[PDB]
Amino acid sequence: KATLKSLRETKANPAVSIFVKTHREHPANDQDPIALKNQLKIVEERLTNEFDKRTATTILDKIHAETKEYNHKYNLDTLAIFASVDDVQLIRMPLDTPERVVISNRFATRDLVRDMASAVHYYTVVLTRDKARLIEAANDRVVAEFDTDNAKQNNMEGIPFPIDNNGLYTTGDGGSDRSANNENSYLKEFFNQVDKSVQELWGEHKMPLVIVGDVRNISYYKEVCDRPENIIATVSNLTELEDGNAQRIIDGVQDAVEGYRTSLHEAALGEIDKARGANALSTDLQDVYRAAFQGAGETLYVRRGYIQAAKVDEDAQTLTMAVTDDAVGLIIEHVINNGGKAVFMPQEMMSADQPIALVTRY
Amino acid sequence: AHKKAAGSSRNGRDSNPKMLGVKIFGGQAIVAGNIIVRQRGTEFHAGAGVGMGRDHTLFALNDGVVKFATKGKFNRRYVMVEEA
RNA sequence: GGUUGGCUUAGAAGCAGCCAUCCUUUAAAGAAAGCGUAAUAGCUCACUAGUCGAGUCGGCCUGCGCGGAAGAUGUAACGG
RNA sequence: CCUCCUAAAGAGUAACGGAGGAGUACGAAGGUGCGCUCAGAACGGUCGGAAAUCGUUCAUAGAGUAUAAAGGCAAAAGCG
RNA sequence: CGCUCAACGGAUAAAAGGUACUCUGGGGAUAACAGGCUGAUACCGCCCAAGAGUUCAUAUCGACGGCGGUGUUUGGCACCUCGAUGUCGGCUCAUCUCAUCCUAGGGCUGAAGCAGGUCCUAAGGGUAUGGCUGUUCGCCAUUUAAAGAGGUACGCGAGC
RNA sequence: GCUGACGACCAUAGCACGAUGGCACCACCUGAUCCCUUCCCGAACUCAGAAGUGAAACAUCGUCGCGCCAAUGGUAGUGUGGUUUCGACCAUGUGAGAGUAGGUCAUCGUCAGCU
RNA sequence: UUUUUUUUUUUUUUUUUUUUUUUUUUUUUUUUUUUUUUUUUUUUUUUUUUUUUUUUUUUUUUUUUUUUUUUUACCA
RNA sequence: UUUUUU
RNA sequence: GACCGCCUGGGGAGUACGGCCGCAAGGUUAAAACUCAAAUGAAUUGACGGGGGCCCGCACAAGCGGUGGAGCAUGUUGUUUAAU
RNA sequence: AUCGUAGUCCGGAUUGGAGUCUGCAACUCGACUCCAUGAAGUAGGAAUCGCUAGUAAUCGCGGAUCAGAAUGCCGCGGUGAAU
RNA sequence: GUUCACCACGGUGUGGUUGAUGACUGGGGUGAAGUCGUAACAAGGUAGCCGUAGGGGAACCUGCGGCUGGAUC
Repeated sequence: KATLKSLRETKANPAVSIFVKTHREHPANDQDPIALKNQLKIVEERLTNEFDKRTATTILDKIHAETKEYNHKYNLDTLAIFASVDDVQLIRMPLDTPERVVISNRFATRDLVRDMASAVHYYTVVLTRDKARLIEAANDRVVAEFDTDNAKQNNMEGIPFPIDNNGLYTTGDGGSDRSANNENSYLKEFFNQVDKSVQELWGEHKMPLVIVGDVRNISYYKEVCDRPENIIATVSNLTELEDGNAQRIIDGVQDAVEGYRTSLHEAALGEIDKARGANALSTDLQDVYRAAFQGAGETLYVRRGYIQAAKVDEDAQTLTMAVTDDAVGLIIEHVINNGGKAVFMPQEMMSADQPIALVTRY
Repeated sequence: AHKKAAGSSRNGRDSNPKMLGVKIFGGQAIVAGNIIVRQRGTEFHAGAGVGMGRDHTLFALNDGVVKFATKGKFNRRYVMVEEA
């Protein structure tokens, strides 16, 4: 059970979630073993205090049997351990979380939820005066390259990718002269055909696209695009457009992808304001928890690191200030479980005085 | 040539005509040696009064009138030269 | 009126969707043809009774019409 | 140069039209007389099977024809 | 008897190139420009309505498909011109279209207001200056009510 | 009346199923010395014969199960002249294929033999 | 685009003539070594890019596609 | 002649 | 005893920068930050040497018979198991 | 005496059947006996081991443990080298 | 009062010195059971080292001269 679709459904007791700040490079990862030891120390002490020593010992030996072969030279940003009385699942995440221990019925999966909510799937259109390429990219990896062996190009009414610019002027025949200065018009029409192929492929999937290429090529394409509202980013400082591989292109578009995610988080503020005006936004922790538990909330807006402990009972729907170690984690779990959405807004865009908001369904 | 479509498929050959078919039709006068049918195989068979060459050419063995008929158990087309 | 049909779903109460179209007071009233609600609520409809009083309703085919119908010197797409 | 189609039921008929072959082979794979009949399927049978050879029953040819294709082929033009 | 004389009616037994240093005779019989025909492609519009739009096809957008209009991109053709129709851009000077960029009048709106979004009417006026590059364009800086899309031999070299 | 040989014709003549035939004829049949056969085999071909049987084959007869043949009418196409919205339509002349009703268990000639 | 060159074991390379798959490096197991190299013994190992086609039999013969190299893609 | 390392 | 030269932990470093010299290669004069609690000399006892000398042991050499290949016994690994 | 170089009159694993003992109890999982079967194996690659005389090599015989269950262990003698 | 002389402010130009910064780049140091080798210490398996020159992924190798701070002789 290494996935979010299994952690939320393994409802053990006690369910122990341990988070360790790890490092990818040396000697920063030199203190990763010590951090792991300290987190397991507090885990053992709390488990003995809250439960029996036998159930602390079985859990800790199970964690140790899996962490004894851990290589700390291959650590990502966070090491998450999900331990039970019977199973232990440890996963490495490129997300940064604050080191903590959560002992509850369910596994603390708000970091997995945030990582999945930050997911961006997009197209990369790589332009050149000589060719066009199309890549499908998920977050920071290439999904596919759109070459000859693909299903999405089987039944195509346009030129399939990779598209060569075999214009009559490029080969030197066809009925045109260089003294006519038609080259810009030729580039515009070639990019128009490229956009035709892009739209044909996009109609079956409908994801935002990033335009990569020279500034002039991007210009011509933007003026020629049939659906220019779906364009979310343009990068003109990416190198080796014709020979570099898809992973290299996706590596080079990551700054623009992050800027796009930031723009989405900025846009979320307007919807929060609309809910506040319509009287459908709850910002108190008690009200937010009650609405989330009774399934009244459609969107949650957390401040990306707003952990809070409280006394929560699901009988009178009360939340008194400190117990549950992550009351915000419980709110996120209820919102997700009742078919809602969770948005983890950045700190510089959501105030620390009001770090949680809930757009309710009524 | 934008979609890579137009390409090599070389077949511009054909043989010369052979000028086959029926030369003398039914009921016509014919003199011995006159060719009646030029054919590939026995599309028509030589009945009485007409012979067949090595290329299945049907020719008149004697003077008379050309007759076409379907006859025999195979329902074969036969050409005859009747002494009329 | 059973009844918020059962399921599903945060909620699914005639009316997101999936599976039946049953019964009762009936002159009549769909386990509902629409609007509406987060869901209920609410407003209509189908249907029935009353008023009035004579013709009326909806499909099919056929003829001729209407819209669809924006361009560059000047009407400028009956030669006038 | 040959075969089919284009080619409009005699012949012929074009395109940088659509499809394929040839630049050989054979003293028998020629002549004649005589004789014979194929492919497949099912059933039975040592190795032996989906398929070898053997036996039986259906079988106008679904085979063969030195070779491309077309037209032919039981009097076989097929096979000894 | 001796030919891949295979460019197969076989020019000689015997044979490759370059020319922006060029030249002659011809051709609009035949290409490059611009016109014409055409409209595949393009652009614009419309039809259906799966879906997105928290609910809700049709505020807004419109998958799979369908039907047109324009001449307007990329093309196709080779009709005009080879006893010559000067090419791109700039400058100057324009003229028209409307598929309207601003200003004017509206309907709908997921139109509280301020701002918009769409579509209808509307062509009277108006509709930047610069940096880069030969550029048209494009990007960028700073503006503006706005910095429209086009046709005019991609207007205009017997005007530069 | 039946049988055999050779033909016309080439499914309305065929297939399938059932019945009848052994005095002539035919067919199986007997044998393999001889003629002649077998890439082995008297299977077939061949010869010498009549102990048996019409079993098979064959011939005839019966039928409609299959096949095959097949109208009438209409439709499609089409030559000529005209029109056209390029689909077609009109006049005139032709006129299928498929399908339907229906038909079919052939019809003849020469010669020989038994009755 | 076009004309040529080809695509085979883990890799990089040999075939091939219609009747078959190759070295080398690996890889696996042994052995030597205190232990690893090196070294020495054993082994394993190919839809012969794919797809139609011909043949009794095709990696091989035809045809197509697809990667690979090259070489060209000119005149206004 | 050819003995690398820990 | 006279006069002169030089040193002041190991690195960084006889390096950088600036002068001067040089055709050049470079030479010469000559820092700092930073970093480490060492870096060194001589001798001692061992151990080791693809150093030397002397010597022993089935260590080799000289031989005899095996193990490694087969089946089986037994032990171990690995695997498999509820456990092995 | 016989076998006469053969996968055999070599080898005796594996399997089928029938039994005897010990033991409460022989399926997992005993040892022997009998009959039948008759497997690999024809001298063993790289490599590697023991032995200097009553030794190696070979041949049998005892004992401990032990109800039963040695090809192991611990001993005993016989024959008896090569270098 | 005017005028001249001296002169502070302030101005112009052109240099010097020096602080902080700067894409990139050179070496130094620190940090893990990383990769490549094995140059030195024994004659370290080619004695090592000094100057110099050439060469090389890297320790380094090679030539010329010098030293012993070289074992075996």
